[PDB]
Amino acid sequence: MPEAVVIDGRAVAKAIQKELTEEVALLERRYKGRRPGLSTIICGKRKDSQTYVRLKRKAAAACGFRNFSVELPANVTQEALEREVIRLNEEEACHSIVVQLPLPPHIDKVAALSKIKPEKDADCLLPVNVGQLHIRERNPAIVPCTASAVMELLRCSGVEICGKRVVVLGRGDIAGLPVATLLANEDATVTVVHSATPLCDIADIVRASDIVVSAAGQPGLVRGEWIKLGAAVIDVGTTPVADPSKVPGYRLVGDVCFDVARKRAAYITPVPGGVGPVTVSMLLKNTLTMFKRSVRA
Amino acid sequence: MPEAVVIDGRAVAKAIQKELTEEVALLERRYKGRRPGLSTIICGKRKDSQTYVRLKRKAAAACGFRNFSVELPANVTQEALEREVIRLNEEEACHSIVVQLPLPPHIDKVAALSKIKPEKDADCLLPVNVGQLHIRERNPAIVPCTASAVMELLRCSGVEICGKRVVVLGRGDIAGLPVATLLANEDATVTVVHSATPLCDIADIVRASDIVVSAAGQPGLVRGEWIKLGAAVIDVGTTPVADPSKVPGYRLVGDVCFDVARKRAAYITPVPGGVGPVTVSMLLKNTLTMFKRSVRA
Ligand SMILES: NC(=O)c1ccc[n+]([C@@H]2O[C@H](COP(=O)([O-])OP(=O)(O)OC[C@H]3O[C@@H](n4cnc5c(N)ncnc54)[C@H](OP(=O)(O)O)[C@@H]3O)[C@@H](O)[C@H]2O)c1
Ligand SMILES: Nc1nc(N)c(NC(=O)Nc2ccc(C(=O)N[C@@H](CCC(=O)O)C(=O)O)cc2)c(=O)[nH]1
Ligand SMILES: Nc1nc(N)c(NC(=O)Nc2ccc(C(=O)N[C@@H](CCC(=O)O)C(=O)O)cc2)c(=O)[nH]1
Repeated sequence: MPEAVVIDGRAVAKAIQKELTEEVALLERRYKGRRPGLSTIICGKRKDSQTYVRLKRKAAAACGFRNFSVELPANVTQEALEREVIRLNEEEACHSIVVQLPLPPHIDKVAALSKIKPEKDADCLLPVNVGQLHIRERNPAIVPCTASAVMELLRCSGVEICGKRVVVLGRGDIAGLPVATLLANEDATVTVVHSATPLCDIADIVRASDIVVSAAGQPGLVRGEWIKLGAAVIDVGTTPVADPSKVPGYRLVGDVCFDVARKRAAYITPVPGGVGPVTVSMLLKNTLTMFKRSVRA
Repeated sequence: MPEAVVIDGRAVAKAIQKELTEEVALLERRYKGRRPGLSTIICGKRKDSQTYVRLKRKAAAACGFRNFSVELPANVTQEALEREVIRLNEEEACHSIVVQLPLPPHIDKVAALSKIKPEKDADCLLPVNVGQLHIRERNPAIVPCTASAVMELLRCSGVEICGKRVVVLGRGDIAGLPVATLLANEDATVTVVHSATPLCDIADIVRASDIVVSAAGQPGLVRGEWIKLGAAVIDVGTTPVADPSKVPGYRLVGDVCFDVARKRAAYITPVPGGVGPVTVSMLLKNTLTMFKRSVRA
């Protein structure tokens, strides 16, 4: 029987990173010695955050980037965190700064993020940068990495977006929020819903949607039987779920009931191995774009 | 024979303005003469635009503000427009700048608005200020005027928003776009319809909606029959429709088929007399907030 095409995010990331690597080796030869510099700051020891930072550094290193890795304690003072951001602002060879979220509760997140120099805001977390996405008459320099990865996976699918009904579940600053904007810019009719939105409404909305982007962080939220036949389903959820057989005691589970959804969708992405690897690749893309902009002098 | 409550925008707007007037009076004593300065720039002679700026200036004067009224010709060049904006950026006595839309078609709207100094952006049109709107944990200073007026009227009516089904028709930068953002921050289920949405889908979406906010500028777009029994209906449409009995040769007509919708809805706004007057009030509120920020220096 027909079933959804499972889009392989690892292969998509691989191809992107192959092209980035060759681009860097060319640029270095053109700009005697220069190369993109990525900074990642992690506070505390959440195992999932540790994993994602390690993967970013590893990818960056593989593509010929330089890494500026910072690790701070759960304890970190507002001042110590901001001083570290500022240090990276003045480092010429650092073109991107990533502050891995979530931050510890006691930190003022907005304050701290606001210290990042706009030209180095690789996550597109700053108002001056996120406030650009809605301008369709201009193409924005930076787009948040997760949102960007979703759009890249839709591009890979090749599904039409204009005139289509889209549901985005969740409204996270680097995922749900920016992606709804980017989908509407492509002339989709976008509905936004939340994990705790009444289920009867979510079901009704998903049933009518040509494209599903789930970024609510709630495993099994999107029932397979709600999926409209031939829909494209992009699963951004990456929620830790207890599994004593795995290295950190949990597995990552997506928002979508994939086993049922794959029988109805035209396209679907798996978790792990879908949006996540491409999210890392988009950070490297933003960073190379920022590198090139700064080198135009 | 039972019917919607018709929300009285003029009365809301007057309540807000009596508050602003007191506030200005005390600040003028505190800061020995200083007062909020509002500049309104109009290009050309659209009768509706002329009316709206005249109402803004009149309300500003009544609340004790200083007006910087600028009139430019319909054939104003991009440079002369931007030069005027720049002049107002450098004027210490000016705290808010409004560039009345729509601009003449030869004018690049985005480039022109981009010259406004961020702290004087009265309409909250610039990326740095659009970019703060989602930040709930802070209370931003500047709020888009039409959008905040819509929220104000909903609040006045006691209407629930969190978890309700909301449809916004239109996505223009003055009305549709920010309205949708503000309603989404309330964790409403928000669908945005626009010109690429097929009409049949519009009808279905409106029928399922607890709150309808129409900012398309198309008279008669929202059929009364589509309105869910008990819904709240906010008409942001203000289209000039020919009527030679009226002073400018036109009357203002809303997006909503009001006479039919009034029999089904629980709350509705009239056009005129609804969102319009409150939009003006919210401009003055912004302007007073921007003044207060400015004089902390
Ligand atoms: N001109 C004035 O003096 C003035 C000033 C303020 C407010 N208003 C009123 O408030 C409204 C706000 O609009 P705006 O000034 O922010 O910009 P605008 O360009 O008038 O916005 C119109 C929006 O409605 C959409 N739309 C238009 N016709 C439609 C239809 N038949 N079906 C579905 N969607 C439709 C457009 O879609 P696309 O994005 O696909 O084009 C656009 O997003 C105006 O339409 C007007 O009635 C008027
Ligand atoms: N500042 C900032 N904070 C954030 N929290 C994010 N999210 C942010 O990095 N997410 C993310 C999610 C998944 C993966 C990933 O590659 N996951 C692998 C598997 C992970 C694993 O091995 O457990 C996969 O899904 O295939 C990488 C990054 C971000 O992009 N920027
Ligand atoms: N930059 C910019 N451009 C814009 N086009 C707007 N909109 C922008 O001023 N709208 C507006 C709409 C209605 C009224 C208003 O008071 N209308 C009266 C009718 C007045 C009359 O026609 O006599 C009413 O609805 O009751 C005032 C302002 C704006 O806020 N900023």
